[PDB]
Formats: sequence, C-alpha cells, structure tokens
Amino acid sequence: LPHFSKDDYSPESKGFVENSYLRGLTPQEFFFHAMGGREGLIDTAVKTAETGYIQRRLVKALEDIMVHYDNTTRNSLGNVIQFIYGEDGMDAAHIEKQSLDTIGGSDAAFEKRYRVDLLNTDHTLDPSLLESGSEILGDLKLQVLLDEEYKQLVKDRKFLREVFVDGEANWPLPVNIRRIIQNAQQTFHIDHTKPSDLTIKDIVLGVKDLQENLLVLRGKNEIIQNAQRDAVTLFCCLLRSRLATRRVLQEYRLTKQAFDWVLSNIEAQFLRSVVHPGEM
Amino acid sequence: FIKRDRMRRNFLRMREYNEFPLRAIPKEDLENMRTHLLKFQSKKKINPVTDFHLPVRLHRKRKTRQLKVLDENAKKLRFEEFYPWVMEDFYNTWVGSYEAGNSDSYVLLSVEDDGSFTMIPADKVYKFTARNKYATLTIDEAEKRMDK
Amino acid sequence: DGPTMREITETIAEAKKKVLDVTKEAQANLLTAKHGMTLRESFEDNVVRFLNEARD
Amino acid sequence: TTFTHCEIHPSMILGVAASIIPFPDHNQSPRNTYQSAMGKQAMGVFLTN
Amino acid sequence: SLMSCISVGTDPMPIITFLSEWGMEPLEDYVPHQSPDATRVFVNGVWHGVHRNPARLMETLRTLRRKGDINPEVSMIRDIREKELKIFTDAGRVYRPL
Amino acid sequence: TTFRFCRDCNNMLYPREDKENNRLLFECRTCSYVEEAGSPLVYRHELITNIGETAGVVQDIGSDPTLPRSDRECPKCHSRENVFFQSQQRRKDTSMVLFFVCLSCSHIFTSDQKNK
Amino acid sequence: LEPGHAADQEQAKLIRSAIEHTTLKSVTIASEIYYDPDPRSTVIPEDEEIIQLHFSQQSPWLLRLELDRAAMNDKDLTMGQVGERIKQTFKNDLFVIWSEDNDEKLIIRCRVVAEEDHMLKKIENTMLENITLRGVENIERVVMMKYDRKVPSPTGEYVKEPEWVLETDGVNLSEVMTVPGIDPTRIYTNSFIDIMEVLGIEAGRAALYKEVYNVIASDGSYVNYRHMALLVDVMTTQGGLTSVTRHGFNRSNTGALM
Amino acid sequence: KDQDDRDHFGKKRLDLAGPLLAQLFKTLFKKLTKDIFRYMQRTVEEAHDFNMKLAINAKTITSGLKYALATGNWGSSRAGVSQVLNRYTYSS
Amino acid sequence: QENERNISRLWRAFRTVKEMVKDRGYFITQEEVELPLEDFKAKYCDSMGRPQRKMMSFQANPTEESISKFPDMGSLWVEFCDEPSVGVKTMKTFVIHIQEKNFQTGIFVYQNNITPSAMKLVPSIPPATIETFNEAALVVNITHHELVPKHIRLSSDEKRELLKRYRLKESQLPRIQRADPVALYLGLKRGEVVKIIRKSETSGRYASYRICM
Ligand SMILES: [Zn+2]
Ligand SMILES: [Zn+2]
Repeated sequence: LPHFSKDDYSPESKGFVENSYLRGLTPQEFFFHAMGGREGLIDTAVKTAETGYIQRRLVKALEDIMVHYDNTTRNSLGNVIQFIYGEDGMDAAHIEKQSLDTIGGSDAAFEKRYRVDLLNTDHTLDPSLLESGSEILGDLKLQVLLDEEYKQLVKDRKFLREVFVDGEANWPLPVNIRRIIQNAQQTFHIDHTKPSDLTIKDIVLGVKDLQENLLVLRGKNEIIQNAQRDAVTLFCCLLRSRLATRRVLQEYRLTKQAFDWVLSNIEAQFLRSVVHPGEM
Repeated sequence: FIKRDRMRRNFLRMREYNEFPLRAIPKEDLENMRTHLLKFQSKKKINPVTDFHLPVRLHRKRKTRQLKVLDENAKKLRFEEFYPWVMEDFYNTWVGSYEAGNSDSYVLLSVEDDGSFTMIPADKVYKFTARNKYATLTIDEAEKRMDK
Repeated sequence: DGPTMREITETIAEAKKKVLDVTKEAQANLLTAKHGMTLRESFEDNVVRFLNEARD
Repeated sequence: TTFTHCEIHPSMILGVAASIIPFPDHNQSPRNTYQSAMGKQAMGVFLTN
Repeated sequence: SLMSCISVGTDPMPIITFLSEWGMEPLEDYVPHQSPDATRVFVNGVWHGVHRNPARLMETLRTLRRKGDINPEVSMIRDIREKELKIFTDAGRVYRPL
Repeated sequence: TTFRFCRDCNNMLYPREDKENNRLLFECRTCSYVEEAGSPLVYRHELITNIGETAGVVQDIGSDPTLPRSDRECPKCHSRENVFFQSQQRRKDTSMVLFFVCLSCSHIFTSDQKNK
Repeated sequence: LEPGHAADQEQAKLIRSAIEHTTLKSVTIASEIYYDPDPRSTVIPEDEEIIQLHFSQQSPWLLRLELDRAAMNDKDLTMGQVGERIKQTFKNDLFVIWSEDNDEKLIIRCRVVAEEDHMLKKIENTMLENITLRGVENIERVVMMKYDRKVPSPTGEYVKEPEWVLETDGVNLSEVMTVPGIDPTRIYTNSFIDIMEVLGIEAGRAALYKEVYNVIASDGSYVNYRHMALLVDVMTTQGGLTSVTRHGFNRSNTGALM
Repeated sequence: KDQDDRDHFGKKRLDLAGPLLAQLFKTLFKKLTKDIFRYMQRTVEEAHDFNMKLAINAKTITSGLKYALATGNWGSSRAGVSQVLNRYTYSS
Repeated sequence: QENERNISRLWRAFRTVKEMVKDRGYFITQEEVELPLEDFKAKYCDSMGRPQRKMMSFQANPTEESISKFPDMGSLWVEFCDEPSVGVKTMKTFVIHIQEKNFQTGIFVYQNNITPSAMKLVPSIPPATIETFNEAALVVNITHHELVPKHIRLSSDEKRELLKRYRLKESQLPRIQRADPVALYLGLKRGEVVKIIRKSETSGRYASYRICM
C-alpha cells in the first residue's frame, strides 16, 4: 500500500495485525484484514461446490453395493467386491474403541498380569481368591491348561505386534467387553475378600466354547468356516486378552453367576452387531 | 464522543553583430513550382549527388450506379502519388517514401547570394535510401528455400 | 488485566525484535537457509513462525 | 519524510453499504460482507414520495 | 467507494500540443545510441516521443493541471526507474481525491 | 557480444577464420567488408549475473520520492547522506543486500560486507 | 535406510548424494567458447600447466567453462570422473582437460579432432542439459528428516526410536527402490500409480488406503476404517486402478440407465 | 522484470452508460446508414419518387435502444448490464 | 567400482530369482538361495573379474510336494544373457535347448532387451512357455515389500471348489491382470485365481481372491 515505502517487509507492512478486535483496526490493518477475510469466502464458495459435486460422484460409484445374505458385498451385477463385508462382517454402529491389553507393556508385566503357576511358585496364584485354590496348588490336569492358554496369548502377541506394527493398543471393535464386566460387578455385588466358586476348568473351557458361537458365517464348508476363523480372529484376540484367567479371578472376581451371565451376554450383543444384509 | 451540528451558531458567530535581412519569397514561383526536401540514410558523411555518379535521373517509379467511399482530396492525391521517387545512373540507386511526420512547420532560409535570405515553406520531404548495393535478391528463390 | 496487557505488548515486542533481528541477518548476507529452500523462502518461515507463535 | 499526499479520511474507503455498519473496524471482516448484503433487503422507507 | 469517480476522459490534442512546444522532440528523430537516457513519453498507450529533462517537465505538467488548465481527470505517472512518462486522458478510469 | 558492424554497409561483422594467417576475420555478410580478430575469444555464455544491479542509477537518483533513508558515509567522501534500494536484478533467488548511493557525490556503495 | 544403518547420519549423507539428480549445468558457473589455434598450447596463459601436466592433430575451438567450489563441494565431486563420464558419454574423440581439485579455478576444456563452432554450441548444450553427473533422474532436494519409529524395546514395550528419513520431490519409483543402502521393503511413495505398476494392484490398493486416510487425518476428523476400505476396494476390483469418473465406471458394463 | 499482473486495478476501465450507449448507438447508426442507401439505391434503380419518411426508418434506432435497455441483451453477445432498479430501502 | 556395482546388482538379482522359483514351488535349499556376495564372485565371476551368466543359469525341479498338488508342474530352466541385447539366434539355442531338455516351462533373464523378432519366436512351443525378465527389475524382490501380502496359486480343484461354495461364475470375481507384476512374479495364466492372505487390521486376517484375466 502506498502509505509505505518500498522494500519494507516489516510485519505491519506486509500485513501483520497487532491490535485485537477489542481495540479496533487501523486503516492499513483493516484493509489487510479484508483481504484474508474474503479469501476464506472464495475458498468456502468453491470448496463447497467441489465437495458437493465430488460427493455426488462417489454416490453413483458405490451406488448399489449391497450385502447379500452371505456377508459378501457385490454390486447389482454380482461382481463380488468384498468377500466378508468390511473385512469382518460387523455393522458400523456397534463399534467402540477398546484396548488390546496384550500388546502394550513389557513381557515382565505381561507375565505379571497373566502368568499363573501352580506346581512351582514364581507367579503363584494365591489360593484365597477361590475355593479350590488351596488343593489346586501343584496339580497337573490344570497346570497344563494354563500353559496351553498362556502359550496362546503369547501367540496372540507375536500375531498382533505384527498386525499393527506400531504397538497401537486401541482400536474400534464390536461389543464393548469393559461395560459387560461392570454391569456384572454391579448386579451380583462382587463382595471382595472372598473365595470365588469358579474353577480353572470353569474359566478356560467356557471361553473356548464361547468363541465357537460368535457365528459370523453360517456355512459348514471348509471355505465358509475358514473365513469364520479369520472373521473373528481379532475380536477373539481381544476377548482372550481380557478374560485371562488371573484377571477374571484376581481383579474382576466373578462368581459362577457373574461369569455365565457375562458369556451369555457377549454372545448376544455380538450377534446384534453382525452387519445386517441388504444394507446399501 | 458525540455528534454536534449547530456550530453554525458558532461559525456564524465565530465569523559584434551582423544583420541579415529576409524576404517572404514571391508567391507566383511557388504557385507554378513544387519543391521538396531530400533526406538520405546512407550514413555517408555528406553523400553529395555531385560525387554520387552521373547521370542523375530522379523520378517516380452504361452500367447502373454504385457507392464510392469518401476521402479528402490531398489524401487521394498523395495516395495516388504512391510511385516512389527514384534517382539513378543507367552505378548506384536511391528510392524513398513519404514520412508525414515533419512536413508542416518548416520554412527554409535560403542563403541567397547576399547575406540576406528568403523564407520558403516546405511542401514535402523524402527519405531516399541506397539499395541493391551488394545486389542480392531471392524474391521467391530464398522464399521457397526458407521453408527448409 | 491491565497489567497482562503490558505483557502482551512485551510479547508483541520480542517478536518485532525477533523479526528485526532476523532481517539484518539476511541483509548482512549472513543467513543460511538449510538445504532445500531458498534464502527468501526460509526467511519467510523464519518470520511467520515468529509471528504466529508470538500471537499464540 | 517525502510524503506527497495525505488521505482525506481513511473511513472513505468504504462503500455505501459498509459505512452504515457501526465500528466496522472492530468486527471480523466477513461479518461486514454479510452485513453489506443484508441491509439491501432490510425494509425501511425507500423514497418519501 | 464513497469518494470515487470515473474519468470521463477528453481529447488528448491540447496535451500533445503542449509537449510539442515544450521539448518533447518528435519520435522519428529519435536517435537512441547517442541519447541514452531519454524518458519515453506515452499518451493513452501511444508512445508519442521522448524527452531529456522530465523533472521540470513533470512539475510544469502538475501545475498546468492544478491551474485547471489541464483538466484534473488527467493522471500522470513518472516512472523514475524506467525513464518512462505515462499520461492518460481516458474515459473509464477510476480515481479519488487526496 | 561487443561485435562491430560493417562500414558502408553497417551490418554485423561475423567471425571468419583466416586459415592462411591462422586467425579469425569479421565480415559484412551483406558486402565484401571484412576485418581481423582482435580478441582471441569468440563467444561466451556467462550463465551467472551480478551485472546491472545498479540500474536506474542516475545523478538524478535522489529526486525519487520513496526510497527510504539512513546515514552511512560515502566510503570515499566520508559524506554521511545517501539513499538506498535493493538489487535491480528483480530475479527470484537474489539476496537482500542493500545498494546505497551518496547524495554528495552519488557514490555507489552497498551494505553487504562479505565482498566489496 | 538400512535397518542397521538406520538413524545413521553419515550413511544418510552417503546415500543423500547417491540419488539426487546432478546435471552438469546444475553446478557449472559460466561457459566461454574460444579460439586456440594450437591443439597443444592453450591461448589463455593459465591452462598450459594443465596441458603439459596432462601432456607430460586437433581442432582449435577450445570450449571453456567453470565450476563453483561450493556446489562442487555441496555435491562433492571431482572433475576427473566428470570427464571420464564426459569421455565415456561421447568417446575418446573429445579431448577433455580438467583443472584439478587442488585448483582454485575449477576449469575444464575440450576440443574436437564448415564451422565447428556451431556443433560445439549444440555440443555444449547437451553437456549442460542432459548429462547427469550422479543421482537418479527426476529427483532433486534429497531432504533429510528425523522421525520417531516406535520400535519395541528389547524389554517388551515400544519406545519412540528416532531415525533419519530421506524425503525427496520427483518420482522415479523403479530406480530409487534399487539403490544400495536403502530399505526396499519399506518404501513409500506420495503417488500410488507407480506403486501399482511397480508393486502390483494389492500394494497399490493398500497404498491407496494410505493415501486417503491421510487426507481425512490431516483435516482432523475420523471416518470408520470400513468406509474408505470399502471404497478403495471398488476402484481396484477391475484390476489396475480406476478413476471414479465418466471414464472410470461408466466404461464398465454396469447397466445402461445407471 | 516480473510477469505483468493482469489484475492491477489501474489496467481496468469502466464502460459506464456513456461509452456503452456509444457502442450501442454507433453500431445501430450503421444499420441506418446501410438501409437508406439500400432504399435510395432502389428508388433510382427503379426511378421511384424520393420520399424521406420511407427513406429513414426511425424505429431502427428507437426500437434498438428501448429493447437493448429493456433487457441487458446488448446487440446478443452480452447480458447482465441492465437491471430493474432495486428500491427496497434507500441504501439498496 | 561400476563393474563392482554391477556385480552386486547381479548378485542381488540372482538371489531374487532363487526365491521366485522357490515360490512357484520348486526345490531350492534355503542356504543356496542365500549365498553371500563373496561366494557368488568366486563361483561365477571369472579370474579377471567378469561374471559368467552362461554358467550361472541353471535348472529347477519342483519339490515333490509341488508335484503333489499339481501333476503338471515340470522341471524348469532359467536363462540370463551375455548379449546386453538378445539375438534371435541366441534364443533359438534356448527354446530348442529347452526342447531337447524339454522343460515344461523356462524363463529368460535378459539385461536390456531382445531383438523384437525373437519375441515373435517366443510364443512358439505350446504347451511349453517362456518368461522373460529384465535382470534390472529382478534386483528387488517386490514381494518382500511391506504392502505385498502373500498370494498363492490354486489347484483348479480348489478354485473349482470355491465358486460352487459361493455360487459364482468365474467372471464376476475381482481380478488382477497378467500384466501386473505379481502375476509375472508368479507366472500366472488366464483364469488362475489367487488366494491373497492379507493382514487386515479390522480382523487381523482377511483373504481375497483375484482371477488372472
Ligand atoms: Zn557491408
Ligand atoms: Zn561521497
């Protein structure tokens, strides 16, 4: 602006503004502030008209892609786009960020939260937490079961350390387990400082059986069943991660009543959260 | 911090040397005669046509009704005089074109035999240019060659 | 607070200082843009940062 | 130094529409632009006759 | 703006006339090589000619406008940098008072 | 660059190597006129520029309205009034350094220090 | 970079040169064409010691041009290899004599075995124009940049490991991936088309995901992984990327009235 | 020197009503010049009687402007130049 | 130096190749694949320093298990070229060298290109087919990149199985193109379908299928 000499790059010349809307603007400043204020408006105007048009196009592209009654995603013609919808066949609305408590932290803490020992002593389960605990100590039919599952969670860690390569420990997932735990606690009053009435065999098997009933896919063909293992592959990895025996016993301290009502629920809500078919 | 107007109440209240004579040349000779001004572009110091070459030869080188466009006479006359003026030998050659920029306000002081002078208006000026001196011309000979 | 207005002005000041300082550094021919951007463009990022951060 | 002109008054860089905004120097420019459009369909009394 | 009007322009003849009688040598006679620093003089995009001392020339033009002799619509720019003097008498330009 | 023009033709004097004398001439490709080679150079490209950065400098330079001001002396006159501006090479990547001009003797002097 | 030589600055610098396009003209100062009648003794005084100490039949049109120290240092080079290139570029026909690294005046000249001066002009052009001196085509401003890469600590946690990253502008995916010292398994390109043609549709699709999820992430909002993942899997169903345009899918046999 | 900005406001001009009517008038005046000439040509070419009112069709202009105001059509070749005035409120 | 730069680039390319045919199914011991640069030099660089592409090419035979799933898979030869551009007559030796040996298919690895006419000589021995590769492209095993999920051929029988489990025609599958590298890396053919194990974040594992067009 001519009210200045040339080569004057000074902040106030090139268009700083160092008052604030309270104490008014000085002609040069005011003019300047018009400049940017318009620039937004132009941008707003176009950035809509590009958006409105753009968005319209994508509508016609993905115009009729539907989920047919096999959880596979093909246009009118039938050209299969996605073999399992969204790659895991869960509807959108029933997702929540939840935490993958097997992938963060150290092995040390990992063990510490998970590693249960009966023959030896190192991470000895304290028998008080449940009835059988006293005579459990040093048994063998069970100790193996620990070694079995605890192996698996590690095989879930190598698995997940890979899958997410940056150790992100939160993801969208179907049914929020966390609340299911809490509802339980606050519907049978986990009266702490007590032995519970759940056996190690109560825990692991009922879980095993649980996983077998999150039927995303209904077939019986080694094709269909394959996807099933690879549908819930993650959502299981969480579930086991949560319901590690120690955790359930040591912290959540469920009863029989709590535990079955829980599992029966996780089934139910999951089945809701299945992507519906016929949804465009 | 207000708006005040009646200050009309205030404002109406606050209110050696050598002579060399001249002569406008007789007019009859002008009436019969046309003279004009030569200019050259030779960049030669004087280029006196005396030392140019001889000889010198300077010269220019029933139905129904209809609509005629309209022009002023001097333009038609001068347009008609499109034949460029050419002085020759039979050896070098000179041609020029009209300039129309500086023919208006121009009177000449003929240094007569006397120290006096006469004043003579300017009719035309021309700009003769030497040409064909190194005599290369390829009218369509380099033209068709050009497209290469 | 009438006082904290003072400090705003101080923060305004340091900027201009932080702005004026930089400027001569370029005119002294004594500026290095790091590898990738010209003298002037680096001069810009040098400045405009100083302004936004000061305002902020 | 070498001033050769002084503005008559800077508030004379506004259109008809703008100089009806009070304190157009305290607002956020697009507001003004919005205001500019709006009076033109403010009702009033357009012409006394 | 409030304080804007438009040049409804005029004839440029009297203007040219002035510079003619005022040292604006005709163009045709321009010989640059020997007159390196002539200031070009334009009118309405018509480069009429050149000049050797524009400084006085300019101010003379100013007063001659401010006298009201030249019409005030006339806008005269002296690009001191480019030895170019520009002048416009055009109908359709936009100007304001200072 | 810096190439002569014919005489009595005034046309550009192109290089013509003399093979006999083992040297270069310069001719009017319009006429006969030719002339020898006075500088063993022929051409040059000179990609870089630090030329002209003082354009517009006139002994009438101060009369400009809007070059702002300072006080440094003439490195010759010791005359401490002068006016400044920036590199006339209004190229992109040019540096900022400021060109000053004495107003006693128009003495040019810039403001960079790394090389005078 | 190489995972061993990851966050290793020198290594980063060692590659840093290796890929940045370096044309001849990018660095040369000024070129003067000339006349030295003698094929042996150079007209200008100075170059002679560079003649004999090379000279310890030819054309006289002695082309001269100059390098800057700094940029010849910025892209650290020597002018032997340059000519060795230049010689191998043409032949052993153009006799190229280079001032040495010890020389303050980085000057290099040549001569050849109508008017030769004009080919030289053609000749000196290509030299400046199309002779890269090193670094891949189309690639300039090998811009360093430091990042954190959450590696697992040897303990079980992650830690924000710092490291050096080679930014760039231009894309020659093919060559760069083949450069020694880099890590090909993890090469990411701003434009995905290359990726497809270089790494096949499934990478491209995956790369396309990367490219979309950025845009939303840049903004700040979040959209379910479902949706973009669905869209991305439309375009690449026909095999090979597909625009979403007139020419994208209306060029598919997908119902007329649609 | 830099590339010219084509938007520096000084390089603009505002063809206000005056110059705009000129365009409209000037061209429309041609349509007069041609026509009389045409009729003039005919009457002689057939020795008819030279009458003025047939010779000049006045509508040629009056109809031209009145239309070309009434709609911003300006020939076609241009529109958006004439509006109804906006008498909402004084400032409008 | 540049020869030395070459040698690695050859060394790499060789190593890459081993893996290629290691993945169509053939029998190549892990260590063999992974001889360091040094051995490569002594084994195939001559005395002075040149490597012999002529005695560095070789034959392949599927692992028996490869044979097990696909009865057709036959021995396989691979060839490089010493000509930095490939004469027809030179590859005339090749195809008939195949024909004598009768590999079921065989794969050429030029360094720049071939006399165009010889590619006319290529699709010439049905059933036995030829695969041709820039040495240069083979420098980096694109498969090894992050974004290359696994792929596998299928027994037609498996592919046969698939549709009848989803009730599909071959046509409305998602596709790849024979042009696409991963095809070329696998040597795909019209209608060869590919299970693509993909490590997909919303289920950990997602698998897809394309049909080589
Ligand atoms: Zn000549
Ligand atoms: Zn001085």
